[PDB]
Amino acid sequence: NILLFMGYMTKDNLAIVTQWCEGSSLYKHLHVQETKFQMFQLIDIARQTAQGMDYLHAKNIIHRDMKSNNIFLHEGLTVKIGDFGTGSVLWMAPEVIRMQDNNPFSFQSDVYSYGIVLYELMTGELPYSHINNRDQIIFMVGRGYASPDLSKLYKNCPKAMKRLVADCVKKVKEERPLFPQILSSIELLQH
Amino acid sequence: YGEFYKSLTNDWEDHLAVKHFSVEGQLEFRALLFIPRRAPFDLFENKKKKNNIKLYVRRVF
Amino acid sequence: YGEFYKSLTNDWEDHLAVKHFSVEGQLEFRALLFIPRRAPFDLFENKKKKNNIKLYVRRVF
Amino acid sequence: WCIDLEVEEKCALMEQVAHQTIVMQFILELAKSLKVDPRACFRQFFTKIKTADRQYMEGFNDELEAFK
Repeated sequence: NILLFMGYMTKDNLAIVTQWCEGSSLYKHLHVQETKFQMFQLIDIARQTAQGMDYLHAKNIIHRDMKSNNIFLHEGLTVKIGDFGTGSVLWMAPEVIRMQDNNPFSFQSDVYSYGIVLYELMTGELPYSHINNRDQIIFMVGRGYASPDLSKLYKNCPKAMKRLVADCVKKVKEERPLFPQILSSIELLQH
Repeated sequence: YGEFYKSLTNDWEDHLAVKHFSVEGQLEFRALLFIPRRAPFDLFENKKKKNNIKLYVRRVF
Repeated sequence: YGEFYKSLTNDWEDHLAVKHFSVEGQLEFRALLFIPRRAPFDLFENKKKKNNIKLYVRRVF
Repeated sequence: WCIDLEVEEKCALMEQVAHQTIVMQFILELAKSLKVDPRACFRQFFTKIKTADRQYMEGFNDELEAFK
């Protein structure tokens, strides 16, 4: 009797390999592509950024390299913070741009950079940007002769946020809040 | 049901439907099963060990 | 090594390569690692629990 | 080896060994068909031919006479 045909007993493989988006950095969507977010959404991004920053500090990690181009958006506007990204100066604190001491990194340094990020989120426009001279930035920021222009902020910016920006960029490190305070303020501010 | 669900999931929207029942017998359990309004982004993707049903005994996780 | 590896894995063919090593200090252990000559027919299946490395203490599983 | 069974009309032994025979033909044909070593088959493959419509051995119950 015959060599009969076999309808082959097939197998269906439904395994997955993950894919990830190289999304725009905040810097890119804010200053290059200049896309726009609703005020609520801008707050959601700031909130997630703070929530990540607090977790780093809890683990005793000082981020230091905090730039809006080092923060990335993903689907659902998930914020991913990393080391993955002028800007050599702009986001750093007045003592750090000065190299006033030996790498005086602290949580407040990260706070300063955070405050700068909040400022650009709340303007769509870089701080000090009526001026662009390199030595003038080192002079005027380092010696305390200019704040960022909080007069440039969105009209829809909650007053509490205007204060938060101002607070996070207060000149003295002893004067600015830590993330637990910042985040608490943001959640209260958002509700 | 909607407030309980928002607390349990941390969702910002309400649920789509819920089944609530008791099994009587030598096994006694209550259960709530909710269907969310949108599939999560990672419904398939995060491979490791959670289909989101928590088991409690005498109300202790 | 060949007879052991057949006995460890139920393979009918030898290993391609084997590495024997040990480590000392606070954490002490010895180990054997084998690269098989063929990919297992179902190596990548996501429905099967892997037996591939076994951990023994003082020679009990 | 079954030639004595055909000569002696030993139907029950021809019938039980037909099961072993179709299994040998299944695993060897499968190995040919897949370009693999016959030793690389598994009892999951026997479970796979247990799914849906199972077997064709109802004709091999005649092979034991039809092969004489």
